[PDB]
Amino acid sequence: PVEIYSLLALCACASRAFGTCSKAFIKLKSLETLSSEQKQQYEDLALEIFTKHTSKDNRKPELDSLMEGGEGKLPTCVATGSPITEYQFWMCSVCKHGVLAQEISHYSFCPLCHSPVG
Amino acid sequence: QNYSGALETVNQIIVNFPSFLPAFVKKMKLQLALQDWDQTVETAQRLLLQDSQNVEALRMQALYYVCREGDIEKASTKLENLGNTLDAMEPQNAQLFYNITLAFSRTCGRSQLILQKIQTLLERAFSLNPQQSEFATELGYQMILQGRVKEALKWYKTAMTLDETSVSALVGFIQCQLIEGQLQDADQQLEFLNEIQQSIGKSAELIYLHAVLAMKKNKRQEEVINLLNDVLDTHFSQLEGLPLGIQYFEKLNPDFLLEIVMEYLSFCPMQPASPGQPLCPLLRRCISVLETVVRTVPGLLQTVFLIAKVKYLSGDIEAAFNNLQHCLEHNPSYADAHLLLAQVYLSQEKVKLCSQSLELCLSYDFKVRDYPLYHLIKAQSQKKMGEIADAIKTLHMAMSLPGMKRIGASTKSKDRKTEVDTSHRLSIFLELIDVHRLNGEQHEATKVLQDAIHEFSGTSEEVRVTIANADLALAQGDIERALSILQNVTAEQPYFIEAREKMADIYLKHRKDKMLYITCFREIAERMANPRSFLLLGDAYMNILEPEEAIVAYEQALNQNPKDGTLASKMGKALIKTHNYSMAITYYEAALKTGQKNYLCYDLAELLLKLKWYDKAEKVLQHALAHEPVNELSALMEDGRCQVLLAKVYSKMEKLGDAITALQQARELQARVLKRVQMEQPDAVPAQKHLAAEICAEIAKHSVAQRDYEKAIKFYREALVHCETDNKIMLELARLYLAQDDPDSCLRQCALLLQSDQDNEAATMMMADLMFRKQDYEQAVFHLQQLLERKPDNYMTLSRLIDLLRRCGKLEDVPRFFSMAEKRNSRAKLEPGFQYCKGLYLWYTGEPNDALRHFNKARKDRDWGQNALYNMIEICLNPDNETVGGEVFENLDGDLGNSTEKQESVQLAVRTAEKLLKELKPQTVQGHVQLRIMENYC
Repeated sequence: PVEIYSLLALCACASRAFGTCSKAFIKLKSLETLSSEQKQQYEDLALEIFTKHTSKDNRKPELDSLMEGGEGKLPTCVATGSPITEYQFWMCSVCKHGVLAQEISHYSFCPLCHSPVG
Repeated sequence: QNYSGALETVNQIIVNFPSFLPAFVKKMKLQLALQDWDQTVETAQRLLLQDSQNVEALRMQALYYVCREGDIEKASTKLENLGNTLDAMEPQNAQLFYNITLAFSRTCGRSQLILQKIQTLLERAFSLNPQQSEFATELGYQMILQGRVKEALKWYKTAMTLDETSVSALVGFIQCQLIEGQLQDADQQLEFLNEIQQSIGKSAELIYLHAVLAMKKNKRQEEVINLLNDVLDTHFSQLEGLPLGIQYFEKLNPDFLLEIVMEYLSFCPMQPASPGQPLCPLLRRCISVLETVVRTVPGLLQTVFLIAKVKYLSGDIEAAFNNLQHCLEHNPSYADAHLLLAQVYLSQEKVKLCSQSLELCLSYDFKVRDYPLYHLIKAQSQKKMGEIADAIKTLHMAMSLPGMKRIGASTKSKDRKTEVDTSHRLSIFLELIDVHRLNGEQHEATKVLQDAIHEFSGTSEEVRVTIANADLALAQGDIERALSILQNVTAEQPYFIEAREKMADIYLKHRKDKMLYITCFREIAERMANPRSFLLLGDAYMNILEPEEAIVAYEQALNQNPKDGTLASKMGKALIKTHNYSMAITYYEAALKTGQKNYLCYDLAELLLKLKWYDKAEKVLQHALAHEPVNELSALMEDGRCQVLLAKVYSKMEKLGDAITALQQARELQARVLKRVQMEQPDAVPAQKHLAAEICAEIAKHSVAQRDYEKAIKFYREALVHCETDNKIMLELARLYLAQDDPDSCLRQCALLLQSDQDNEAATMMMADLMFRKQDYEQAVFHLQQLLERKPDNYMTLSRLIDLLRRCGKLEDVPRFFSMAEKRNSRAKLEPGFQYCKGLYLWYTGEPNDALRHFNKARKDRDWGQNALYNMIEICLNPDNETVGGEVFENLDGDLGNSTEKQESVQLAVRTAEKLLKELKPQTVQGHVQLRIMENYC
């Protein structure tokens, strides 16, 4: 979780999604593998961001609308890391992941498995 | 009510007439009515020093040990001496023996050695009058209290044959029948007494035996609770208008009230949750009952153990601990205080101290083995230690006791009998199911679960058995068996909150579905809106990372239970995580204005401090200290911590003299804490000594900042006199023995610190510097080399060793220690402390450009980069390392030194060393001075 929520907190902060950054910092500080020192260091950075801007989203991601799972999930495109909104779309004959019909045109080999595209 | 004017006139009486006994007996009886057991003992003793045969003062001393101290040895020896004065004064007066035995039996707290002395006094009354049924009834009662139900039955049956009209005997016989499970006889005989009751007037005892029969028949809990409410409300109606004389103890019947409390506690929670849960009015009745027994006879220590237990079950674990410490300083051998102290330590996850308090409990009383709650708490401790097989043994030892199962004639259990709490009986079954489950004995867990389903059938606690079936189903992988059981708990049923939390948790774990989790939690909010369910809903939303709905949940709680500081602090956390700082601040201010717990001053202060509003924190903590200081042991320690915290803030205000005055005021309060803690709470002594040490350490720090290093040595010596072996205090007095030129006492504190922890880097490096000052350079090197062989990635020890090797002229030894860091940590090369250590090396080998390159890679780091920057400035000022203006060599080098190429490139390095100095942000006046000096070197 350290790598995930560090990278998420970083991208959320750079995006000015400081509430999504706050989510990632709460998730980080909860980790039982961390020392009180590390928990405090993450809190110091979170409070620095929160005091200098806010602990709320100035710009909002909305992907949690899938990640709550109740409505189910759209397949995440292996070319872009975003959900496929297309009704029907390309899928890799090897790994069977979907790709957006525009974005797959950029590749000779599947972005996930590096098998030739087909 | 002019007690000071009365005391002055009484002192004038005792001065004019030192022998005049009536004044002292009146003063003693008044002091008991004033609850002043200390001066009641002084007056009883001063009276006994003038009239050693005074039956009332001997009775008052025997009562003191039964009714404040709970001291079995002092109580039994004062009862012996009281009896010997009856042998001296009217030995034939069987009524006086009987009166004494009623008072001491109704107050005894079920102590065997007190009850044996009382029984011999009542047996002497019975040998003087064998015809007296009532003497045989109170022998019957004292045999219930000793667990000798067979002898109680003989003494009540003989009281009935001595007087068939002794309803006292029949009530006691029915109580024996109910303990024996002879329910059909108890029922018929209670109906017979309910017809006769109109000739007697209403008795709380007959309503209580109806409540006990209703409980044993498994009747609805609200009906049993309503009967117990009528028992209390009828019982108190007898006591109206009475003075606090010894007769009040017989009429109050402490022993009977504590049984009533223990079955209210069968319907109460089993967990130390904070206030705001629909069960809590039952604990509120328990507080009122126990408070009457504390107004009168608290040394029936089972009373104050039950107040500590009720405080614990209402979430005040500090008040529970203080009340237990108080019990243990009235009698250190008091086993039940150690039994609840095991539940205090169990709730704190202090499993070792839970086991030690269980072993203390047993060491003081082996008859603790006769209670199922003992075996449950030892099984809980064993289970948390992983001693699963021994937890099976102790739970079987629990189930061996009488009343732990529904059983007929010819019982396998044959020990002395007890009135087992249905919530304990449940818990011992449920934890045997869990301990078999943890042992892999799924069939035995399922078999004992079917026995629990049979045992607790038709009770509210049966829903906890269905939730335990769902828990066993999850361990068995029957997730749909768990969910279907939990779904079969609905809005009209008890325990629906835990059932829906379990449904939520299952859907998040196994189906990965946050919406099924959230809809289960919104079902909790819709069906069972209360402050605890709304608090738990808040915490659920925090685990889900949705703090806005968590704050709605904490609002839905806190508008209903504004007294809960734990909820106000959890509210504060979520509001801080959501930039609602004014709401957090104003909730903490409202909690402080309503006088709530110790840490709320720290929550508000550390918030305002992290928001850099150090002045607001200063004014808040001063306002939190604007009262006249309260003399309660809690309030003294609270104000001591508020003063310490105000001194921590005054440090950032530069108000260091006020910080010393606040710390001395904390030291004054902390001395008043220690001088009570040593007499009423001795288990807190190391923590309270450490807080006194830390106060003295901070006084010493402020005196260092005032350049009074002699006060710094003094107040760190005081910090050692409080705590000789605190790592920071040892290190700081070592620093001051160093700073005031005592390298030997510095080496003593280093050696002691290294003996207490060998891996203390500061002590090793300080000792190595002292070896270097003593010219033991080989030891200085070797101790840093040993520390690097323990800790290869240590840029402080490495950079210290590099300068030792520079000053020795042995730079060739260094590369080993870079390789050791690289071998441990392949990323060490990327770290600013490695880059600083490497930059230092190249400046000494002779490569100023490579030194600059490696310093530059470190230069922004808060320690290593700050120290790298100074060495970049050294090179940028003076890259040839010359005597600036030295005539032996600045008259030379002219073929380069007269060139614009050397001049302009060097002067650019000078004029940009000013920019490296603009990167050296100072944090001290010494930092500003050294910065200003090096700008002036540019």
